[PDB]
Amino acid sequence: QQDVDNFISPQLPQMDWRNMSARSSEESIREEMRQLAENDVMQHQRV
Amino acid sequence: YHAYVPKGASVQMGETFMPSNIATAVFRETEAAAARADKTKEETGFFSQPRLNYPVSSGIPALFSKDQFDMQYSLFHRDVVETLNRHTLGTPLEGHNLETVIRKTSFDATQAVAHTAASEHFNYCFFYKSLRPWGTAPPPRLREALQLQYGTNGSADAMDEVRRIVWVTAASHQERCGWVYLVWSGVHFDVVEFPHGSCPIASDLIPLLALNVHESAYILDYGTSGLKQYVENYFKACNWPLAERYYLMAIG
Amino acid sequence: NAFSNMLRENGLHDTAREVALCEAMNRNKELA
Amino acid sequence: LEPCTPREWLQFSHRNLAYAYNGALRACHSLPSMLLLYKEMKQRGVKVDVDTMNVLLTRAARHEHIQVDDVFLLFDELVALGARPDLAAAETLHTVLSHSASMPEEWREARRLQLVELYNNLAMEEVERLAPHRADRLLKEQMKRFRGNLQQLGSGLRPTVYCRYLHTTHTAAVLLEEVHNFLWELVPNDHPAM
Amino acid sequence: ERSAAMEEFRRNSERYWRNIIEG
Amino acid sequence: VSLILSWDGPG
Amino acid sequence: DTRRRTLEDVLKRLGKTTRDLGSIPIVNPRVDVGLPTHIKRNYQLH
Amino acid sequence: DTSTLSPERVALRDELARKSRLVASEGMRYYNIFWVRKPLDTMEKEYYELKRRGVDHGEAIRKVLQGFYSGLAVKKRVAAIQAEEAKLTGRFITMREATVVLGVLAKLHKEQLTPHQVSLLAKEQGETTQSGAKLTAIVSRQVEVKETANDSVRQLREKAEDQTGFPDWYTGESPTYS
Amino acid sequence: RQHDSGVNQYGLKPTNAYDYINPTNLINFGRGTTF
Amino acid sequence: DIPKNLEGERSRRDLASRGDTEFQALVEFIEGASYDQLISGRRFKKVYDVLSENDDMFIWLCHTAMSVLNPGDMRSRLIYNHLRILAESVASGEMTQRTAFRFFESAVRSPAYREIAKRQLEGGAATRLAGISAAADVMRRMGLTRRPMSSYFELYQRIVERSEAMTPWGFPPLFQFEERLSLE
Amino acid sequence: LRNARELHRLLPALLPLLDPPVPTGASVCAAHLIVATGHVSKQREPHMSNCPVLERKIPLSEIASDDNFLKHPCVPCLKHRINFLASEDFCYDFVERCGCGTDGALPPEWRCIVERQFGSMAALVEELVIHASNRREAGWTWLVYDAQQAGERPLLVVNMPAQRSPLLLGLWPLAVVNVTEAVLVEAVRAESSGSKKLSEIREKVARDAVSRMNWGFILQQLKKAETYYASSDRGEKIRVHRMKLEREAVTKAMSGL
Amino acid sequence: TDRIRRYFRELEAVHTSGSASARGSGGGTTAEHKQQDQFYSPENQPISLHRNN
Amino acid sequence: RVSGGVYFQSVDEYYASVDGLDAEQIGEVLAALFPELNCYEAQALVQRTLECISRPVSAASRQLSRTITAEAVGLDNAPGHYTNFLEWMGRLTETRAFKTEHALFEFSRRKFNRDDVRVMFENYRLMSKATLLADSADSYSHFYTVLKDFARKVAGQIGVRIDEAEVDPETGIAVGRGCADGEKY
Amino acid sequence: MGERMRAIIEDYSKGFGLGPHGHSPTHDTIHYNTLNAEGERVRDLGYTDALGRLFSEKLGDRDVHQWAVESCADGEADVRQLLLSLHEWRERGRPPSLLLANVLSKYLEEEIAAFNKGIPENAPKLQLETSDGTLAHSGSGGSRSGTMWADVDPTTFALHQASQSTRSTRCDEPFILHLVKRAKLGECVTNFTD
Amino acid sequence: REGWLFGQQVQLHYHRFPDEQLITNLSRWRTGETVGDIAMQQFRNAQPFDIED
Ligand SMILES: [Mg+2]
Ligand SMILES: [Zn+2]
Repeated sequence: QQDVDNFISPQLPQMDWRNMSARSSEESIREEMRQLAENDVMQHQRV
Repeated sequence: YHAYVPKGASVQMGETFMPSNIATAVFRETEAAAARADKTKEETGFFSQPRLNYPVSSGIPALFSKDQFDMQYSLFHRDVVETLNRHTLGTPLEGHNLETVIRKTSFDATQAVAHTAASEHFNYCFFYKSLRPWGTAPPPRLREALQLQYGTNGSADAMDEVRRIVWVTAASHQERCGWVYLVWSGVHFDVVEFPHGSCPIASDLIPLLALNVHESAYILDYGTSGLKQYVENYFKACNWPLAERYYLMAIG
Repeated sequence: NAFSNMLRENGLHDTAREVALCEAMNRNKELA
Repeated sequence: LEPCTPREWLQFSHRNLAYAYNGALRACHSLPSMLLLYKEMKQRGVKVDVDTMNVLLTRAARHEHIQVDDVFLLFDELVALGARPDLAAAETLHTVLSHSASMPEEWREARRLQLVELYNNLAMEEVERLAPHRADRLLKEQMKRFRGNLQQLGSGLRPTVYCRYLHTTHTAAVLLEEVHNFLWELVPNDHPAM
Repeated sequence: ERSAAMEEFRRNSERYWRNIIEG
Repeated sequence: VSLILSWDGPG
Repeated sequence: DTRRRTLEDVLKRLGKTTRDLGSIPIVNPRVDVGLPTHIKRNYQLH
Repeated sequence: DTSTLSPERVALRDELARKSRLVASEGMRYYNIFWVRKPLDTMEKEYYELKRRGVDHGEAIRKVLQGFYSGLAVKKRVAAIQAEEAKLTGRFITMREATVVLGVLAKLHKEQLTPHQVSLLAKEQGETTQSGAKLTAIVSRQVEVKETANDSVRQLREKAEDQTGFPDWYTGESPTYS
Repeated sequence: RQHDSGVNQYGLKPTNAYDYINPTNLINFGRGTTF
Repeated sequence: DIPKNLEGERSRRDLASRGDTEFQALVEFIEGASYDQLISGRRFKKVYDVLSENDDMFIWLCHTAMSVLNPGDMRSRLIYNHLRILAESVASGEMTQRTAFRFFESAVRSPAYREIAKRQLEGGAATRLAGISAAADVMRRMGLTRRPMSSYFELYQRIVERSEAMTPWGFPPLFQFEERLSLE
Repeated sequence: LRNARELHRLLPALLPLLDPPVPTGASVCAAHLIVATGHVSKQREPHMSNCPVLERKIPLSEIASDDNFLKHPCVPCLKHRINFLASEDFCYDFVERCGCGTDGALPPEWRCIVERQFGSMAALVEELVIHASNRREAGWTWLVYDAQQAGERPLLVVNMPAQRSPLLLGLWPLAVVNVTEAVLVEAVRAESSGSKKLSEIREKVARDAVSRMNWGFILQQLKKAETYYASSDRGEKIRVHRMKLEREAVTKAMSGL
Repeated sequence: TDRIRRYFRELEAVHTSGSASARGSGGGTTAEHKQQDQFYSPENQPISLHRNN
Repeated sequence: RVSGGVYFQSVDEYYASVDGLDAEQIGEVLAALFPELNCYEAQALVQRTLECISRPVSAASRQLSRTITAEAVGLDNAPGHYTNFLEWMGRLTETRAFKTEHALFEFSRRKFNRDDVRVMFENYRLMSKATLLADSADSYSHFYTVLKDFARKVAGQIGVRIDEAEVDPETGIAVGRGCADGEKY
Repeated sequence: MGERMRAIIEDYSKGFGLGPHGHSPTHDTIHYNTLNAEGERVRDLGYTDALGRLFSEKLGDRDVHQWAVESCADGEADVRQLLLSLHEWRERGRPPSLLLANVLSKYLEEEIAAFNKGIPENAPKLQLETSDGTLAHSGSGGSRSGTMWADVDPTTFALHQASQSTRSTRCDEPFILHLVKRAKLGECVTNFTD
Repeated sequence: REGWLFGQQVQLHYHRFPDEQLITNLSRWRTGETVGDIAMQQFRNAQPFDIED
């Protein structure tokens, strides 16, 4: 059943830096703030 | 009267050398001091700087001037603690041990601020606890353990060899931002270098001695090039029996 | 493997180990 | 506990004490604390296990200043005491072999010979275990493991174990693929082939 | 303490002490 | 061995 | 600990017991050391 | 036991806390940390502050809440700005790498592994991690197709010379050596 | 001590004058009863 | 259960050589595993009774820690000495638990107490740490237990089990302490 | 500051091993040093056996002093020390070119790009200020150009760990601010002098470094950049190198056949 | 709540049996466990423990 | 998402499931994957990740670390020295004496069986009068010597009897006996 | 008997006067030695001179009395005096008499010059100078000897430096036997009262 | 003495004091088991409904 059909792909953190600098711009943080202020509204759901 | 005297000043004898002018200036300063004490009392967060076990009103002997040490204690460190507090409140990390802040912020960005701050706070703490003012002579049991590893066929050669290796590790750290430790891997001794914003507890070693290789630490006294002299002095002032008892507790 | 196998059974492990060490010793400069 | 009353004699055996000691062995994090327990369980007559050999050899080959010679010695002794070497144990020995180039060449070739002997015996025992069940796929994978681990040692499955293997096959495909496998086992991978 | 009397102290003690109380 | 059992050690 | 005689049992077998050595620089009878040693250990006291 | 809180106060800080849970939780998440000032109080203070400058109820409330939120905005902006630096320092990790760590732990568990197999896996992952190349090809025969792989150090090099293959691409001005 | 304050050695300890006159009440009630 | 009297030399000699009774009880229970004896429920009962000899004392302390909203600052030497003395009087039977508890809450603390409490507490429930560190401290400095830890452990444990109970820190006034009718 | 001497002594031991990129020559600019020395693979060049910096026999900063190591150098170590020296003094030098508070003349084009990007000059002032201000460490903070998103965002501000150069990430460096703690310390002690909390003095250094900048220099930087990514041989070198990468994929995939 | 309990009991059950690939002569279970526990029993795979099937 | 539904109560259960795989073994895999990491930090990464997926580890090493920081920080500016009593009260929960106590408490509730008793018994028999006199000094530890394994049991299995063969060397015959009704057969 | 005992002991051992925080040990709201905070503060500091260990280092092994006959030529000073003062300085830690300070100064001058060789300008040096009359080392700033303390009560100091194994035990026994016993039996030989 | 509602001898609650969750969970808290913990947050101060007309 393994044969029929046929995650340790090394990911370096320094290769990602562009996507990190993307989040330091206050567009995206304006966004996170809006997002988080929406979800702070006292949820009654719980599961 | 101790409570009423402000934080910095000393309580001493009247020589009656005071002109009225500076006598009034003093009361002014004291007034402002009361004010800033009132605001510091509310600005106080969860974590706080450690009480020093030894008087630093004069320098730490053979090592630091008053101003060097105090520029560490009351400038960089006190700042690190401000940051740590600012970022450990409003987060799941509120009000836990120094550890479980160090330990649960390990190895990751986006908590990077908290982790750096925390580990810094630790490094400093352990640094102060690592300095005994006039220095100690390293105790027999630790001398024995150290001999079995570093000693090459010489008497307590382990001591000059360890105090050599430390210098080496310090000079081999180029950033001049960070910490040099003597730690116990759990199977052996070794001297490690940690970059700024990393500690032996995050790497789960057990620390014995700390050395501050931040440039800010030796810059007021030994200058830019004076690191060798600095370390050499640190061994005049370091605390060995601490490292020893920690070692023995690690072993059992 | 003729020798050391006999000695291991006949009670000498150390002599057997050293003799096997000596056989491979021989074989090393027989083959190369 | 040494039995006292007959009722306790019925809960007692050496072969089971093996299990107990293996537990107490996996507990200890350092080799030197283990050597005491092993010394004991050796002295008081105790049936010794595959398990005992895995947990001992692994934590011996980890230990920093161990002279490789002693790891091998220890293995052989465990075998003298009636523990059946298995893939895990041998493989640990394989790793131990790779990490020491500091030993003389006669030594390395001696223990290499022994280790190849070992892998071939294991592969044999394994084929004979799996054969009657008509397990063919799984058998094939195990054989791939053995082949692979032997090649790193600069040898391969001997002809004999291949005969024993081939006689036990069921599907035709696997027969021919195994012959194929045997031939490729001899030559390097860049070799001329049709 | 490096004299002969001390060299005699180590081989036989009782004579040493005896002639110390008498002497 | 007599010495090893009987010796004082400073000199 | 050896087969050596202390000053002590020498006293016991002479029937003396520590009061009779009064003009001798020795104080502790149970040590193993010579008279010169005894004199050097107590020297700063007089 | 009698609430020191007058019902107006109750209405106020309760309403503040229902509009945002972060403000409520802040000082006391687990147990009450009582030697630290708390947002709920600070905000009530500057609420009354607004009211006596004649700002009405609703506006004062949304204004104070905005104050807290913009402060929080500053904070978590700093957090990210440092997170960036620390990721390109190389020893810190966000989730997309941690998926690789969990990848390892999962692979180890799924197919029960011998220490040997593990040390092996370690060395060929070292080779992959360092020497490994982008643009790798599969043979479909005639026709062979090349695609894009995972991360490596050699790739990290190639990104530094602008995929030119040369260290000298910067024609700007710098120090010199002779 | 070893047990309750309202029960002495012989049974319930008889505080009111009803128990000194009617000391069945000290030890009996119902079928389910133990000491 | 006739408590002995102290007497002339033999009784004091027997007080001296007494040793640890708590360990003796345990030895004697354990010894029922010897081949020539059985395992006795009586030996175990005697064990139990020596382990729990204090028992209710601990119980009392629980109430002082957990059953009282705002018992002042329990670190201050004053309220601390109140607690100490009352504890030593619950042990040695000089007072009833009820009387000692009603003493403890009615003990003198500080002028305008409630109005100072409005400067700290909202609904008048202080934090319980000072109380437990105090109530362990008293039992340690009083000689209450033969082995030091037992004080702290028992006091802690008994609280942690009650933590899961519905309306855990309130108690009916009649069943809370010694009274004519009791709980099983 | 200046490493020119120690690198003058170190370099001839590096250059025979760098001939992959180019061989021995008279003039080598620190930029090209940094980039050629930038990412070291453990796998190709390891620590040679008896590596004098490995067992802590020699300190890394002293390997320049003794010549026995200069005869048979350990490549990863030499590389690392050279990398540090070259990058660091690239920084100091760069800041002395950007640290000219002489002319208060502000170029029109610089504004033309900046307000397109940020929306004002005050916004850029602020970017540099809060990126320099809040730092995980005392490093340098860079203002650089990147060709990647360049139409969208020409510029960005990166605060680099310690003395690490941005060239290493493929970004074209424009300006730089020195927050290294030598500067914090001497700032603090130049405050107690005349005729205090760290956070705000460090930010004071940030925002008074910004007001001392020389924008013309940044204009020439940015022009050099755009000119460069405009160039033909950029496209050519890209094509030829990627061509190599393809051939290599093909042959490495053919070798197992 | 019970739903959750059952979901995560059967899940790791299916990762005890579903993790069996190299488990045949794999490390994942002890040799002594091969000895004792590889036999049908009330906890392992009973026939039925109950009357009236 | 990664492993599917693998879950484990603690770290050593994971180390149970992989069987013979330790911290640093994996530590080498992660020291290869993330290049710039140290060798210590590589293992550390593993431990931190496991400990996030499950509870933290129970170890003497971690205990020592905790003690060390607790005493590196010292006194605090909290009013009652609050976080310090937190610290100290927590610390004594992992003490030897506290564990002894927990054992004695569980004992009081009859949570043991006969075998635990005979185990306690033979643990007792092993002491000399001198060992008692030395361990009655702490007024606790002898309770630990006796109760050790019961304690280890509270805070923390032979399957079937495998014998040797009983056979006549000569005739190769073995002898068993069955019965029913105690009499009839 | 017990309670009376405790009462007496608690009463005789109670402190009085004013502590570093300005209040009595029995003061209502404010406290001393919280959670053995001073005990630990002594633990990690330790009571010792820098001069003490410089001396004990240079002298090393050789006989105290021998050195004291050396350092005095026939005419220098009474050996009894400097012997007394040395004994009172090493154990029973005290300020050294200016006799002992002059002797030590002209003995240890190279180790003191070497300990003083790298020091920055505004930091404490180590100097033996009696230019001022008094010996109390709270007077010098603690810069006279290497002492961090104004006063340490003799008994406690002695227990401390004797808890340091470097303090020389008499060992009138056979040497090797003494050391062997110390290794095999440990110091836990006195755990037993028998 | 009686409550009005159902005649209870106590005033109803679940929790009372600020520390009880912490103090109960203490070794967990030092451990750092409780960091992301949502059970010690959600219900820590939770009190009964008002069941009253
Ligand atoms: Mg009825
Ligand atoms: Zn190297």
